[PDB]
Amino acid sequence: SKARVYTDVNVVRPKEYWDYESLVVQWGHQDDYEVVRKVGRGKYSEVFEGKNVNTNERCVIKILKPVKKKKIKREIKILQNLCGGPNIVKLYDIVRDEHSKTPSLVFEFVNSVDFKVLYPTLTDYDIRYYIYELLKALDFCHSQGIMHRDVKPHNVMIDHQLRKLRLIDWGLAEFYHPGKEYNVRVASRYFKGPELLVDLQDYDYSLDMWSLGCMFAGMIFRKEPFFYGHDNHDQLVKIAKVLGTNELDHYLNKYQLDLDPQLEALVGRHVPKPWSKFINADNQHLVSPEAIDFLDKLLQYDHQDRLTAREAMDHPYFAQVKAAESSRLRTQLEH
Ligand code: NA
Ligand code: NA
Repeated sequence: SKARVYTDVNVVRPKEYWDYESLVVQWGHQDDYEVVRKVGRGKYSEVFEGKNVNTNERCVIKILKPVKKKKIKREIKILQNLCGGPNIVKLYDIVRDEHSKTPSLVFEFVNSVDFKVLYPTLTDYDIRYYIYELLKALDFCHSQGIMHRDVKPHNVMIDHQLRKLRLIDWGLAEFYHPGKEYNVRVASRYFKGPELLVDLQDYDYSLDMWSLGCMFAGMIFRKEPFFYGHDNHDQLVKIAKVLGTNELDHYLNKYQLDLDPQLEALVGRHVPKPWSKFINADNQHLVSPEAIDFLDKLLQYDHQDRLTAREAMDHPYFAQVKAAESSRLRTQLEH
């Protein structure tokens, strides 16, 4: 399998762009920063609000847990390559402790909450707006040869007053090289695409579009997580109970994959459950025929069949939000 969009970005670009294992990290000065307040704990890092001790400027300090140097260099290189792109978090500095050599990443202060915190106070219009903003981040990173590989509500930070979205936590992101077999142990279970669950290792940017579809289904149907499996096998079972097993058979045959016998027995046989069966009185204000059609075009087993980020932005569901962006950009271009 190879990506059908942005296929050769890292073939055309030289090794200095994507060869993160060779990066010579330009460390800043740890003494410039001080932790102020803990913000969150995660599997690979702890996040704090911090300050520059020289200027009192606020920042976010992400203290990385012990991991291989290659993974740290990867995140740094990706953040450096994407810095300044639309709706991508901005890396400001990289420092490490004098004695332990533990690295920290220093980011702009984001002044935001994650997408889930916002769910209860968002309307249909706000969902269309913020999903479009997330699509802009994904189209940009994909266009720069990078897959995020961990799209989920906690990695989408929103400053709701400024109507500003940022895609954060690039620690699982990778460069896309056509032909490369990647580790399938990425993303978070409920957002893993079927490629990760059937051991299709030569996946691409389209993984992020599955993850986005899972987020979108959870939002519009008020069912979080939408696919709630109890392990990686059961995650495929939950998907198959909705998409059905006929299309799973087609996918496996197309990519010359054989389900593990245990997984085959767990998945069994299932007819599809139409999207309309998830509508109820409590979520109907967020659902429309356009929303269902958009979702259906994201949640396809075959990664090549899914909408790309740019194709998603052109879907009728976003027609008004796209038009508003186009008009704004026009006036700024005339200015
Ligand atoms: Na994760
Ligand atoms: Na297909």
